[PDB]
Amino acid sequence: AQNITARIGEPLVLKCKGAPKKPPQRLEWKLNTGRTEAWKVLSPQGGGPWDSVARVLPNGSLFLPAVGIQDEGIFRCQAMNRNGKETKSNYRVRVYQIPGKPEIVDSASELTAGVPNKVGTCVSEGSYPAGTLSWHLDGKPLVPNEKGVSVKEQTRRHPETGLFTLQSELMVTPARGGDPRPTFSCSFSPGLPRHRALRTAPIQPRVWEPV
Amino acid sequence: VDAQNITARIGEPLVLKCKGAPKKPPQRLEWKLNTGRTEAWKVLSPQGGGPWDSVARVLPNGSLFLPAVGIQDEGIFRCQAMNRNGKETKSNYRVRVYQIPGKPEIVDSASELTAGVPNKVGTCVSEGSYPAGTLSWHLDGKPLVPNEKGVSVKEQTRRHPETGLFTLQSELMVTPARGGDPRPTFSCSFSPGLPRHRALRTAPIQPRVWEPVPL
DNA sequence: CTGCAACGATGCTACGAACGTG
DNA sequence: CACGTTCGTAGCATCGTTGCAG
Repeated sequence: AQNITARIGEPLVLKCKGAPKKPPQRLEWKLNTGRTEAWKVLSPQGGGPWDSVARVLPNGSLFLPAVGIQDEGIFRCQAMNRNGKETKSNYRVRVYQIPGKPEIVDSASELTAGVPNKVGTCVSEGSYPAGTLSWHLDGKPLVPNEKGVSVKEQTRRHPETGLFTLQSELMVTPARGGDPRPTFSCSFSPGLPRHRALRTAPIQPRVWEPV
Repeated sequence: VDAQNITARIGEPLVLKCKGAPKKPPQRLEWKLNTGRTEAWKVLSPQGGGPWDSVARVLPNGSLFLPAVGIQDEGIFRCQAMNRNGKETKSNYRVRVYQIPGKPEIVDSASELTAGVPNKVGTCVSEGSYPAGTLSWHLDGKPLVPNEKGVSVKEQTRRHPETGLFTLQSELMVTPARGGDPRPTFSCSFSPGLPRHRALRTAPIQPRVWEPVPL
């Protein structure tokens, strides 16, 4: 199966392989997507609510005016050149939606060495698939469980759209003697490596001194 | 024109981009196109709703969509969208199309022809070509130019009134120079307007050149 | 059995959109 | 607010493969 990808809201056109470009042709589009109760077979004329979702073109190609999470699925076209010539096209469909730029909330202006502080919560909105969130300090990324470094993360799918919202709250115990003017950022690393990662603006709180 | 050029094969779907438009509805944009089907200027909307919904329908993402092209679809296509706000963007498209005829055929081809005089060598025929395109003769693989040394071509173009397509015929006759190649090779080559594609050649003919009985 | 042709697949380049900077 | 740079996306071209005919 040939792997495929496109942006939600975008049109989609699947080429039927080995099939007459002009009608009438003998061919079958059978697919299973989030819009299907089972394998669904759409005909040359097609019919039903499916004409508003995915339709067969006079040239034998299947088409979707707007693709959505609901459409991730399997698409197979078994077609008849003339008779009995037969070739079968096979596609595997992943989709995606680029979320709004990441934001740190509840970020710290000041913080104190030797113990934990709330650095902030990096928050992404409107992503599919969900993807990952990471943090970095002055150019380099950070890992939990190492030298008092932890994370409280979560993911939530907006009911209407089906997209995702990821929260990541950063917390660290600053070494005493370190960088008093440190810069932190968060980055959204998408599930499908379609685009490069997106990074929040930095935060440069001031490390202060206990007694 | 500010119009960019687009060229498509007949029968295939085309999709035109609306520059700087909302990717999801609701969107404000309206297409304008004067072509074969449009009486003058047809304006199309994201809602569509006319008889054009089975022909030209604006997609949810703003682009213009044609299920399969046809000759009548040749013309200019423009869009006006508003990037909110109030940013506003344009598109100018010239769209032409084409069809490719079957491999040209030869007919009425001389069994053998004789020198020192004109001869009916035959006729090339190409059907289903668009735009019209042309038929060029080649002797041995080298061009044959009319008006020059007994070389003549009786030519026509017949447009199928229904398919709006072209049936082509080119009849070549030649006066061979006495004492020429006794087994010369003719071919015929159809060519279209742009490098929209390559050239199609007819299976050659290798007639026998017989000399005139002495007087 | 061999050659030629057509179709499909991949790679490349150019055009447009976005993002950041001054 | 504008200009300029970069990423992303889309189209054209190239090459290889498979099919078909001689």
